[PDB]
Parts: sequence; C-alpha cells; structure tokens
Amino acid sequence: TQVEQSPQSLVVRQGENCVLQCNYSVTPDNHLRWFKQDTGKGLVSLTVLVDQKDKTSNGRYSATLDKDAKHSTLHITATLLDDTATYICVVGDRGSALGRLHFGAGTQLIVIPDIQNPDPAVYQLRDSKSSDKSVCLFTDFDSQTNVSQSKDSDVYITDKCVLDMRSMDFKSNSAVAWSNKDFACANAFNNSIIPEDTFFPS
Amino acid sequence: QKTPQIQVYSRHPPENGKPNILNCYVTQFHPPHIEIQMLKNGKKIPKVEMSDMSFSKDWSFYILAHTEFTPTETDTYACRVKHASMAEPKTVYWDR
Amino acid sequence: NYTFRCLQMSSFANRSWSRTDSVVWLGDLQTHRWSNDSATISFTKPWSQGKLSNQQWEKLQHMFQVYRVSFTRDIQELVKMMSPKEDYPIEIQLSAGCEMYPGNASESFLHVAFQGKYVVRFWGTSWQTVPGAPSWLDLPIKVLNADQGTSATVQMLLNDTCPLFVRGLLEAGKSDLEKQEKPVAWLSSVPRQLVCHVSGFYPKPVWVMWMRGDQEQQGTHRGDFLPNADETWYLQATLDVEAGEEAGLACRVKHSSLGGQDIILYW
Amino acid sequence: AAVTQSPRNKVAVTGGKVTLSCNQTNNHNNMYWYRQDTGHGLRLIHYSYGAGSTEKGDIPDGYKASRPSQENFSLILELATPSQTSVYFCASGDEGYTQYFGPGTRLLVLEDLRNVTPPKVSLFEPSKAEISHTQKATLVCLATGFYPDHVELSWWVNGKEVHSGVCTDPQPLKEQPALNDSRYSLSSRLRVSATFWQNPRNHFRCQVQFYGLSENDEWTQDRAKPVTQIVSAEAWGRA
Ligand SMILES: CCCCCCCCCCCCCC[C@@H](O)[C@@H](O)[C@H](/C=C/[C@H]1O[C@H](CO)[C@H](O)[C@H](O)[C@H]1O)NC(=O)CCCCCCCc1ccccc1
Ligand SMILES: *[C@@H]1O[C@H](CO)[C@@H](O[C@@H]2O[C@H](CO)[C@@H](O)[C@H](O)[C@H]2NC(C)=O)[C@H](O)[C@H]1NC(C)=O
Ligand SMILES: *[C@@H]1O[C@H](CO)[C@@H](O[C@@H]2O[C@H](CO)[C@@H](O)[C@H](O)[C@H]2NC(C)=O)[C@H](O)[C@H]1NC(C)=O
Ligand SMILES: *[C@@H]1O[C@H](CO)[C@@H](O)[C@H](O)[C@H]1NC(C)=O
Repeated sequence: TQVEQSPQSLVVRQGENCVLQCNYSVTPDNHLRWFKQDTGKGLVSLTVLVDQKDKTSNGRYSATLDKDAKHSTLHITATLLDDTATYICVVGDRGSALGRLHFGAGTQLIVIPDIQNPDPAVYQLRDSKSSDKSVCLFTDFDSQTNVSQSKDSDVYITDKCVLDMRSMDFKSNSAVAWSNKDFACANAFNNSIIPEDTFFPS
Repeated sequence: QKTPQIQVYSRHPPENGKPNILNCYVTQFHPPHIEIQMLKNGKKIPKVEMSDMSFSKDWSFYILAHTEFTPTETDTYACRVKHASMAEPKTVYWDR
Repeated sequence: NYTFRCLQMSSFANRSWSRTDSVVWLGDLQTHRWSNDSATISFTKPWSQGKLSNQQWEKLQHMFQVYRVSFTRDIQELVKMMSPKEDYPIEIQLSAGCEMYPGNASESFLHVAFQGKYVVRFWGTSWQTVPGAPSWLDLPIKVLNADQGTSATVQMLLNDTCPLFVRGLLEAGKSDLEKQEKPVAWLSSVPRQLVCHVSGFYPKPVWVMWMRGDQEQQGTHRGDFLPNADETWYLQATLDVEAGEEAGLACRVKHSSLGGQDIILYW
Repeated sequence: AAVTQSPRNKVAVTGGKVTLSCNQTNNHNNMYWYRQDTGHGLRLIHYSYGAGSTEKGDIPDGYKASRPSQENFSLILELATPSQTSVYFCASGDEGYTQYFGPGTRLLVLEDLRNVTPPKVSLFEPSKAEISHTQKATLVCLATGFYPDHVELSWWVNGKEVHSGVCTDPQPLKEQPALNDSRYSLSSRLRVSATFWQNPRNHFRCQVQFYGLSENDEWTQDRAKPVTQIVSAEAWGRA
C-alpha cells in the first residue's frame, strides 16, 4: 500500500465543494489518474495528471499533481447527488505497458440532496394481483428527518432513499414499511421522529 | 559464445630475484562470467588484484588480473581460466 | 579528439536472478565505476566530477539509481512479452557517450547489444533497430518508444548534458590526459624470433621499428597494445631472423615523452 | 475501446469450478485480471501479453488463467473457496499505459447451495390519496424470500426500461435476522405524474433478475430447482 487516500469517507450537502487527497510513495511515478466508481458499477476515468507540477480540469472536476511532494488533490465544484460514489487514486510507474498500476482503496463520498418544498405524508398502496396485501409509504420529507428500523421483528422498514424525476427537476425522499402481522399506516412509523405536519389521508 | 585469449607478461624487465609485477590479461570472451587464477608453481596465489570488467568497440569483454612476483630461474608462473566456452580449463605459463 | 564512454553490462540468468555493472572512460583512462553491489557510482580519478557542482552531480546520480532498478524489471517484463520466442540466460550491453571535436562540435551515441551482437541504438528522438537486427525486436522498440518521459530524458543527456560534462571533464583532468610517460625497452628471442618489449609509455601513439643502422626493417611484426595496472601501455615487436644475425640489429623507439632523444638498444 | 465480462454475477459452491471470462475486440495485445475487496485497492491476479501466454501477478494463489486467443482471457478457480468471494475486473490495453476496464463480475462462494431460493415479486399500485394530494403517483415493488442477495431490480414502462424517478434500496434486508442463513427482502419505487399513471395504455412492470444455480448444478431437494431466473409483477395504469 504505497497509495494512501484521505479522508476515508465524507458527507456533503448538495452544492457544496469538496477536496480529496492522495499521497503515494510509488517509485517512479509516471502519471496519476482519478477514477469514479458508482456503487455496484465499474471504473470511470475522470482525469490523468502527468507533469512534475500538473493541473487538469474536466467539467466540475479539477485536479493537481505535485511530484516532489508525491501528493495529489481532486476538487469537486458544486456537488450534485450523482457525485455519490467512491473516488479511486491510481499511480502508474512507467509511461508504457511495462508499468504496473498502484491502487488506493478510495474515498467514499455521499452528497445529501437539496429538498426544496418538503411535504411529508404516509400513503397506503395495494397489491395489484392480490389486493388484500399492502404497504405504507413515508415520502416527500426533507433531509433533517431520520428513519429508524422497526420495533417488531415481524414488521419491515427500509432505509431512506432518494429519487430524481429528472425531466421535471424534482427530488423526493421515501421509505417503505410492510408487515403480515394488526398493522396500519398511522401506527407504522411510530418509532421514527416524524414531522408534526405529516399528512395522513382518509 | 566467444572463446577467451590469455596474455601473460611483466611490468618491468625480468631480472631473477628482483620484485616485479606479473600481468594476466584475458580478452575476446562472451558471456562475461569467468573464473581467473594466477599460479606460482601450480599453486593459487592468494591476494590477486583484478581490474573492473569492460568491453571493446566490438563488444568483447576484457579483464586484467595482476600480482606482485619475484622471478627466479626455478619457479613457474601461470594463469588458469575457467569459462563456459571451454570444457577444459585453459592454462598459460609466463615466458621471458 | 577524445571519446567519452559509459559502459553498462547486465546479465539475466533466469526469471529471478540478475546483475548490472558499469564503467566510464575518457579516451583510455577510467573515470567511473558502478558495481551492482554499490548503491552509488564511484570516482576513479580526483577530477571525475568535472566542472559539475555537488548538487548538480547528486541529481544526476539519483536519476541513474532509479534507472538501474527500472531497467531490471523492464527487461524481465520484455521477456514475458516475447516468450516462448525468447529465453534465458540473457546478456545486455549498452555503450553510450559523446566524442569531442575542435571548437564546440560533438556527436553523441547510445548503442545497445543483445546477446553479444549490436541491435538497437537511440537516434534522433526515438529508439530504432539497426540493420541485421531480429524482427521480433520491433515490439519492444514500440513499447520503449511509447514512453515519452524516457525519450525526453535521453535526448537531454545525449544532446546537452554529455557534451557539457565532457568539456568540463577535459579541463579538470588536463594534467593527467597530457601527462607524459617514458617507455622502457628490453630485448629477447624465442626458438629465431627476436622481441622488442616496450612497456610503460603514455599516451598510446608510439613508433617502434627494428633497424640495421638506418635500413628500416620491414619484417617487423607489431603486436596489440596491452595495458598495465598503473594505466600505462605495453606493446611488443617481433622480427623473424636467421641464426647469426643477432649482433648489429637494434630497436628504435619514437615517443613524445622522450623529446628528440630516441631510445636505441643494441643486441 | 470496449471490454466485456461474462457472467456478470455468479453463485458457486466450495470445491466447485468457476470460469470468469473477458472479451475484448480492440486487438489489444495485453489483458489483466484484478480483484476488488473493501479496504483494498484493485490487486493484480494474472495478466497476459498475448495468445497462449499467462503471467503470474501479485496475488496469483488459487487462481489459474488462460489466454486461448487475442480476443479472450479467462480466470479459472479450480477449487473454489469462500475467500475468493469478490468482484473481479478485467482490463486490456496496447503498448501505451492506459488500461481499459470491464464492467465487473461478482462472485459468491457458498459452503452449500441448499438455501438458494428465487424471490416472490409484488407490485403495489399508487394511492389515489397521493394523486389528489401531490399530483404524482408512486408505484412500489417488493421482492421477498430470496437467498442469496444477488439480484438486479429494474423498472419497465411499456417494454422499455426506465431510470428516471426510480430508486432501489442500496442493500437488501434480512427477513429473519435471528437465523444464520436468513432469506432477504428488497424494495423499490418508481414515481410518475398522475396523468401518466391514469393512462390505461401505460403498462408498468417491476422486473427482478435472480442469480442462482446453473443448469449444470446438481439438485436433490424436493422443491423446484432455484436456477437463475427473472421474476416480475405488473400493472396497468387506470384513470
Ligand atoms: C529483450 C531485450 C530488449 C533489448 C532492447 C533494450 C534497448 C534499451 C534498453 C535500455 C534503455 C533504457 C530503458 C529505460 C526504461 O527502463 C524506462 O522504463 C525507465 C523508467 C521510466 C519510467 O519512470 C521514469 C522515472 O523518471 C519516467 O517517469 C518515465 O516517464 C517512466 O516511463 N527510464 C529511465 O529511468 C530513464 C533513464 C534514462 C536511460 C539512460 C540509460 C543509458 C545508459 C545507462 C548506463 C550506461 C550506459 C547508458
Ligand atoms: C544486483 O543488485 C540488486 C540490488 O542491489 C540485487 O537484488 C536485490 O537483492 C537484495 C538483497 O539480496 C534484495 O533485498 C532485493 O529484493 C533485490 N532487489 C530487487 C529490486 O529485487 C541483486 O541480487 C544483485 N545481484 C547479485 C548477483 O546479487
Ligand atoms: C537532440 O538531438 C537530436 C539528434 O539529431 C535532434 O533530432 C531531431 O529532432 C527534430 C525535432 O524534434 C526532428 O525534426 C529531426 O527529425 C531530428 N533529427 C535527427 C537527425 O534525428 C533532437 O531534436 C534534439 N532534441 C532536443 C530536445 O534537444
Ligand atoms: C538462477 O541462476 C542462479 C545462478 O546462476 C542459480 O543459483 C539459481 O538457482 C537459478 N534460479 C532458478 C529458479 O533456476
């Protein structure tokens, strides 16, 4: 492990900037490259720095290399939700196929989505093929709201998840609860600190 | 594989009983791995000096081995060289 | 007209064992040694550092230190890249330097030999193969030329650094280069070929001829220049003669160390 | 410069035999096999400089590799072990330094395949409350009772996959946390405009691809053989 990344992980609010660090001891150090890796996905190259004192930029991404210091930084300007990814630092020890790549273990980024007009509610949704079975859906709330797992082991609750209705420029949080075993939507998310203005219909 | 040429000779004129320097000088060999001994009466002289290996414009390796000696009408002086390009070690005796 | 040489020799025995040794010459006097065991290059004269500063030199050495390690793994990789087409033991030599002319003119070179035969040179701005080279070498050449860093560095050393350094080396070591050493001659014969042993002379230009008074003997057979540990030259001249004609014949020697007073020794 | 891998996801058993395959049509001489593991960067297992050559990398133990031709490079686990559970990347490249990476392959090595079970999928239709209240319609999908956790869930509207207004849980939850080999559940959401849902010509479908047993795996048990399959639920928009 001649490639060391820092911070290990970090959390930011959408629209803020962040800086990521890479320090390495690999000798020689022909070039250094930054990769973006989405959860489950593969490795997209963002930039490659080559000179003794180097600067590159690719969109909102920019990077610097200083070979004397054997140190690199990646700057992300105006983070978006899609920036949620692991960033990986790679140093190659030759300028040909004779080289070996030296991988850092990456830095984990989470961008927190900017919720404009929150409108928390709990809806009930029914099975299409078997209308008796159903689920309760906490949705449209802001990020200051956390969602706790369930008190009962026979009740299930997923973690917050954000969706982007791209073409309408609209984002919304959501969690889903279900049980088989005396389970109704108003009693579903008791164990969670929910806003006092949460809409419950019918 | 190039096969070695050995040349033994002295630094100063040879006068019996007077200290001097003997020169073993091997050349035109390949590959550069070689064993070289300088011998007084077929016995190996201990502290023999070796120059650094190098090669000519034609790529052939050469090396100089040397030792202090005191020639006498009685004693024989030789140079044994073991090398890949020979099955039998080659010995060359000093001749005045 | 002096020629400066850096000489490298690396042997790769098998997939894991190897070594690399080097030596450096200005004309016929040795300036540097770099053993495989040694982590740093060594001076073999007092003036080996030429007109370079301590900082300047220490930079230059570090570059090479890295080079040696890189070069080892690279050759090894380039084998994998051929095999089974290529196979151990492998022997590589490089000869590089610059040759000095009147004024400021010089011409640099980098010449590589694979398994005893000259195959690759650096010319212009990239590696190329020379005539006679086995074709498979094109692939390595292509990889070597892929590496722009290296190319840059090599053009620099060859174009700029070498000459500049030699121009400086030539000043700082002029005393030793222009040093004059006087030849010592003796005679003998073997069953009759007569021998005129000449030893201890520097520089190497020398004129050794057999004489019958003034009659320049044409049967004189000159040998090869052999070295002496103290960095002086030894040579010998043999004459094939009939029994009896020993008395009278003499060896005459022309050398710059004498200055008009020619060595002349009679049998 | 494309690099493809097959399979993209694989379940195998201790002592079994796995083949990971990489295809490149770039005419690249050089190909490399790596494995990614958390708290580690990519480490090199094997590489190859051309057809009929393979070279040991940094962590070659337990893997063997094969380069039948310029286009294909294979990683072979002969006696699979749980420790070889990882994501495997393949890459290629020419005389330059750049290496081009494939999309990855997840491998899971289990002790026994006796617990493997495909999911049951269910699609819950939007709330008319939501529609009035928000002018929007959230459909929810729910995959349940499956093991292991190797699934890909997608949303398809009218035979064409959608991405916008979708979100799936990052990790699937355990159904019986108490039990050692718990089966899993996973949930997802697709959100459209009310007008879009109200259209009875709009066909909505939640697809779960499940990875399990090959056709070549043995199965003794009574219940249906848990092969790799797609399991989905569907619904029609209504006004
Ligand atoms: C199968 C055998 C093939 C035979 C052909 C061999 C011909 C040429 C063999 C030697 C030529 C030099 C190889 C240089 C090579 O190893 C590079 O890989 C190496 C490292 C390069 C990296 O790191 C660098 C560090 O700065 C740099 O960032 C590069 O961009 C990167 O790719 N190059 C060097 O380290 C440069 C050193 C200059 C070479 C000078 C050697 C000349 C010489 C040396 C000793 C004696 C005589 C001559
Ligand atoms: C020539 O030089 C190298 C380095 O000086 C030697 O290889 C190294 O050996 C040391 C000690 O045995 C190890 O710590 C290193 O792992 C080796 N270095 C590398 C880069 O692998 C090499 O053995 C020397 N040649 C001989 C004949 O001994
Ligand atoms: C170093 O010297 C070489 C040796 O001639 C120069 O080579 C020329 O490079 C130019 C421009 O890059 C080309 O137009 C020619 O093809 C080259 N000439 C020959 C004879 O090869 C080289 O440019 C010099 N470079 C530096 C950086 O000093
Ligand atoms: C490599 O060669 C050396 C000496 O020439 C020998 O001692 C060593 O065992 C060899 N290695 C192998 C793996 O054959």
